[PDB]
Parts: sequence; C-alpha cells; structure tokens
Amino acid sequence: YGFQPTNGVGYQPYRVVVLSFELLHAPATVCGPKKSTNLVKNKCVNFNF
Amino acid sequence: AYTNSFTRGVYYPDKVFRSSVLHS
Repeated sequence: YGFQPTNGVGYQPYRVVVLSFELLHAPATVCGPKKSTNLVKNKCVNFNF
Repeated sequence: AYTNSFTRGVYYPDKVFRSSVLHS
C-alpha cells in the first residue's frame, strides 16, 4: 500500500483488532467483572459457576 | 527392534467427572 494523506476515504489506512474468545476444556479463566457471592443449600437457587 | 503394544496409550480425553458409562 502506498498510503498518502490526500487519499479518499476507503483508501486510507484502517487499524483492525480481532478478538477471538475460545473455550477449550480448562477449569476457568478471564471474564467480565461479576460480583461473586456465598452459597446456600437445598434452597432452590439461580446459580452461575 | 519392534514390539507390540497390547492395550496402551489411553488418556482421559478431558475434564468432566464420570462413572459407569461405556462412553464413546
């Protein structure tokens, strides 16, 4: 590419980043923020592990 | 020399517990 500052859009350079989330078969890893919490027992609950 | 394995080289394909289950 011979990029030059007086190029019409669509010929100016764009920087690209491709994030690819993968899930092999480990025990866990990085994630959003969350908040975490304790844990009850026998109490029909809505859980996320 | 060459030799014959008999039933060798079986590994757990991954985590996840499991019991009596002829899993394929």
